[PDB]
Amino acid sequence: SYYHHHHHHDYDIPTFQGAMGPPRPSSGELWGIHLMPPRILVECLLPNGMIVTLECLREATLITIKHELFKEARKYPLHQLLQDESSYIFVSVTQEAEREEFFDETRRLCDLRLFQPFLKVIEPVGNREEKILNREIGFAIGMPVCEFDMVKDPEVQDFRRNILNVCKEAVDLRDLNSPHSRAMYVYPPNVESSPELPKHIYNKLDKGQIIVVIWVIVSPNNDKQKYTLKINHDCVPEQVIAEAIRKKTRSMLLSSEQLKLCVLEYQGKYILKVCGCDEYFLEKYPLSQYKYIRSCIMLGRMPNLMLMAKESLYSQLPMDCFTMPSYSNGETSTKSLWVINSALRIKILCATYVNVNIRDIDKIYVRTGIYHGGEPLCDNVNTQRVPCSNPRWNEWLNYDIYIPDLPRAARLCLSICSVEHCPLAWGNINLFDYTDTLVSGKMALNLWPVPHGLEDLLNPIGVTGSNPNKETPCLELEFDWFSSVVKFPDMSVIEEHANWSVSREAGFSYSHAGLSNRLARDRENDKEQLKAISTRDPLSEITEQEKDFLWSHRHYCVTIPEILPKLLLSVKWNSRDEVAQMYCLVKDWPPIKPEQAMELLDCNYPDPMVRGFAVRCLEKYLTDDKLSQYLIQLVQVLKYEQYLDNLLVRFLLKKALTNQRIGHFFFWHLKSEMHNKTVSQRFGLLLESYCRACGMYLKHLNRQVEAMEKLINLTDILKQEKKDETQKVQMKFLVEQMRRPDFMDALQGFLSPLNPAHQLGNLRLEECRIMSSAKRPLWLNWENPDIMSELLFQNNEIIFKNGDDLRQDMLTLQIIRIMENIWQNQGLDLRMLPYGCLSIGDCVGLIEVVRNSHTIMQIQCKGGLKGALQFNSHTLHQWLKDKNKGEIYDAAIDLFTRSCAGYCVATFILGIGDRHNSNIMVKDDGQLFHIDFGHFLDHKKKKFGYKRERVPFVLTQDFLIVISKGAQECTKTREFERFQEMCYKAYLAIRQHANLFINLFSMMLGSGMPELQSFDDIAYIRKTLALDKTEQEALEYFMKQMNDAHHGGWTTK
Amino acid sequence: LQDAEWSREEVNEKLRDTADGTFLVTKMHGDYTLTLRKNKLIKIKYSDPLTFSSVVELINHYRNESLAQYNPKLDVKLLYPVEDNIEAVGKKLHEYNTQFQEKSREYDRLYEEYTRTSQEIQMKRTAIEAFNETIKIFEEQCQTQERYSKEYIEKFKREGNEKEIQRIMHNYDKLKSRISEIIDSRRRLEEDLKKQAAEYREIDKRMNSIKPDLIQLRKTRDQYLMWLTQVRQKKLNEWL
Ligand SMILES: O=c1[nH]c(=O)c2nccnc2[nH]1
Ligand SMILES: Cc1cccc(N)n1
Ligand SMILES: Cc1cccc(N)n1
Repeated sequence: SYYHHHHHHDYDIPTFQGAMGPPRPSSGELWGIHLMPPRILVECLLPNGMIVTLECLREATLITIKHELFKEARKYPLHQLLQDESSYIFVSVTQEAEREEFFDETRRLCDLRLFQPFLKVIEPVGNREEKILNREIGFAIGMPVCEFDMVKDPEVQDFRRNILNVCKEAVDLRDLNSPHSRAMYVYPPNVESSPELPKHIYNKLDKGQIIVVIWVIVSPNNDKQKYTLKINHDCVPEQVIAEAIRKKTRSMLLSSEQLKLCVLEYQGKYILKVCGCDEYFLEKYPLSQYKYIRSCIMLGRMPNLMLMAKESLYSQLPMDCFTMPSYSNGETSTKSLWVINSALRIKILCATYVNVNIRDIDKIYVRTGIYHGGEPLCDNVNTQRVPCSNPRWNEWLNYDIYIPDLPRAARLCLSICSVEHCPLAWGNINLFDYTDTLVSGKMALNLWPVPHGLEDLLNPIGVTGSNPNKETPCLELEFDWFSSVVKFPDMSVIEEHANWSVSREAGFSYSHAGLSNRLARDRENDKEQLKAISTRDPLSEITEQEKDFLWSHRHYCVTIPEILPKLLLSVKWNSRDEVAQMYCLVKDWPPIKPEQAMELLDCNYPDPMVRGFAVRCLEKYLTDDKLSQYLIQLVQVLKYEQYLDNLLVRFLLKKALTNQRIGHFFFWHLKSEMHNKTVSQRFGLLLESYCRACGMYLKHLNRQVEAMEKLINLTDILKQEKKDETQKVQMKFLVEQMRRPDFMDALQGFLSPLNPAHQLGNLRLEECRIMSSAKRPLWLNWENPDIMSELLFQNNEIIFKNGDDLRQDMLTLQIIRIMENIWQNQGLDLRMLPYGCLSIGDCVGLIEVVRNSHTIMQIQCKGGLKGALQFNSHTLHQWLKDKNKGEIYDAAIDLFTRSCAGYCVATFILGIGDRHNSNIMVKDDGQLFHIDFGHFLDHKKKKFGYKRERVPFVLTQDFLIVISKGAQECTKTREFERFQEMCYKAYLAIRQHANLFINLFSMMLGSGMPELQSFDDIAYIRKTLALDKTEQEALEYFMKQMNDAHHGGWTTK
Repeated sequence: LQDAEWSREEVNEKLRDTADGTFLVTKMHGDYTLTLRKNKLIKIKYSDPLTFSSVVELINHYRNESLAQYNPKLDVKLLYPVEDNIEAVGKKLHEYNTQFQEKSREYDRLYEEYTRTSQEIQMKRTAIEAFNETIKIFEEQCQTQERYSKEYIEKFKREGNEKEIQRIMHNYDKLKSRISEIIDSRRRLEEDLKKQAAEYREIDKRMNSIKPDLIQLRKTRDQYLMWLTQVRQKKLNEWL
């Protein structure tokens, strides 16, 4: 009577990953096995033709092996035919399938990636051994460099040779004022954007002074000496270096004048370091403007700098030593596109590899359309012919658009479909190639499958190009041939036709000038309606009235540069007359603010002139600070570019080669996506250029790259053979493995990918351990090997988690980090803790460990009475008092109340995963911060959803009590009146920057993140912010929203 | 006029995946907004040709006629104007919505198998290339020795003839039988490559049969949830 005795006959518990809830797989140290056996037999192929088979240890170096091989070769026949061991090198077939020559003989058998365990002996061919250290580049990249050399495509081979332009330019900037500018590349100044200080930071200074501590070392280099200055906040490093030397070298045996002489000689030989990490203060900025200082102000800390001899810094730097690689037109005055007098017609031919149930589906056809982001003609299909079985339409499809009216950035978007409408595969092609040449002939387009979120019929946002995956639907087709390669107009030609279309525009009848897209006004009310349009966000989609209204007035729209995004989307790109005019505006349109200009690199602006202007904006306004804040979005936005070689790619590559802190995250963001075939080609070639030009950092990256690979392999085994073993058993395997010499080599001496400022020295394995989570993350711990470890942190520790897709967290943390800077630099102190997170592969990454923080659950478990009845509402409050006592308590509650307000707003806005006691965290000092955000923009609204507008952080009693300093009926205090007013002032602040947050999310559609498939995903953040409404309504909306989830509290302003 | 049936976001989630022609209809900005999908938004006596006295008057005229004569490039008409037991329709919502969510996970599970199988396949293909290249080196090695070995015979012969040439032939036999193992090892992958390639196709197949059900199961669930909301916003979540 529970189930009405209704049997489920299909069901059977034996034979899902629902039981113990992943992403995989990979081959490690040898083919089909994760870690090679500790003692292994390796077949050594000699030049005398003999196979002698050595038992080597897993860990053995190639020097050690060679030395033993030629000992064991004396025992085998034809020994007299062998040279000295010194006149030979090793080679073998690797897991990437290439025959890599083994030059660095200090390398170990396990680290070679060998496929089958065998080694051939040879005399080293290709006498430039220097040149065959492209393996370095190929190891850094993840695919071998030779894999590009055998690629047919001219674009790819032209990208490789052309982009060297940029590489040479940047290396010239580096060796300009050497050694200074070489140090300036490596250790750029880590510096807040504004020198101007927020009022609340200032008031921790007593009229703008800080107490600093300059450190020095003298003899031999053991003892150190504090020199505790008290200098103006906006005095520069050179002034701080003087005053430290002044005090260092005052004496009873040195007169007033004698000091000043001894200052001037000594002063310029030193520069300022940060004690405990490789940061430096190498240029004229206010001390406050460096990040490290400003933290030391906010955290109530005394900066610990170090005086460092310039020749001990310029000792530690190397030579940049760039080298040009071993890889070092037009038919006629060909037939210009504007001559080609015809409509568009494309011939569909046949799909081959279509996988469909004949039982389920009736009929299948090819859908088609032309696009520019949005579409320049009426969509069409071909008839429902030869359905299922063989699919073969020999039709010319007929598109109502003239061939001269195709814009430079025009694209065919097609999709095989089922009838009941429902897509099977999809693929998109650019109607022009990278040499401006209109596509004519026969193409072999291999197709992509429909993703999760896209249930739509065609997918125009999807990537241009064929699928690299062969065994998929290959729909071949034919384009119309016009007895000549048809090339796109010059700008010299587009300009003239614009100057004609405008000079023509001046002479029509006014009788005719009422067609609702042409201006004669030369009104006061209109000019207010235009800047009204300008202020609205990207997703407030424009009407046909507003479009034509904008398009007519386009020349007045120069007064309001910031309108441009709206204007561009108002041009009819199917009208070359219009487009040629627009081209002339953009040529000399007033450059704009990057936050607005970044919209122009999203998928709704795919024209090259537009995107050029947008890069032009970044060349002017965007600073090396603001670039690395938005880098993620700019690396993402490359995917929407038509061709490999373009202005944005050349902008970013240079900046990366100009600044080794951008360079670092630029590598890892690309290298992250290298598993993804949509971008394997593009990002490989780009990463080849960086890795060829970036100087000695290639060797630093190779060590990071080698370390991450060791940990991928280690966890891969923990997650597969050592599942169904107790932690005790697992840890005893993890400890066993990390003590091996290859691991100790590979995992000890290198830089944190999370922040290469911090070095990572030896591994303290006693603090190294696996967490509880069934993803099997590693808690890794390293000795900070800085001279001044003790002044910053003796131990460094970060979490390596093979198993989760970090890049949602990565982005929500980014978004928080931005909201904080927006709030704070606009004078109001809420304190978010956007901890660090870095995706370095396919669901592999690194998370910063914030020390002295705890899940509320722990707070309540520790401070929870025995004889388990119920946890107390106060035991957070009691735990936090137990930490902060005196006037210290009063300021700890301020921190909780300042962080907790900001984390309420961001969370509510971003719609992130439901907050609860195991993903909220409080620190000893009393700050609250969220962790493990899951899905951001309300992505569990795919199941139902519909006007949910969720409050994820709901302030239970626990949190309320602590905000209200231990009272009862916390709801009704001033403590809470303050809190409420923070939440309102925070909410409204983000709402006036809501263009940015939309825009950032817009640029992220490129990444294959389930949570961002299409613009209406993003649109959640409009409702959440109430951008359609007026701001007082937005305020009351937010109150209403926060009041219902809490049940009473919020109704007065 | 109010019962003529007529924010931005929910209009698009009802105009999502409809045909070429489907439509519907700050006050200090404008009054009413026609959202024709070709999404083209058109503002609204009710621009110059204002003689249409109502919100229902203005929409009937362009149901018959196209919008090319009004604004040049809009050659598209307004062609598609898209159980009394209130509890039992709400029960059906949960049922279809469980069936949708249940059908989605089967679709999401397969997408991973597809994508793993893509990777595992191509990992096999690269291994094959590697095997082939590995063999080429051993085929070259069994060649390389035939030059130097049978040159040694002719240098002397008499000097430990079978004493030397046995231990040269032994090596040569180990060289070739090892090649036999590798070639056998390559084949054994290629057979599994097609077994993978077979399974791969079967995932593709089953995805494409699950998709049209998924869309129609979703589309019903929308209209079921529409008919209910013709308020009770918060009771929906228990079913849903
Ligand atoms: O015609 C093309 N063939 C390709 O293989 C290709 N691959 C990547 C990007 N575009 C491409 N375009
Ligand atoms: C003989 C050959 C051709 C192409 C690629 C490779 N690895 N080998
Ligand atoms: C839904 C839609 C249509 C046309 C352009 C854009 N950006 N979006």
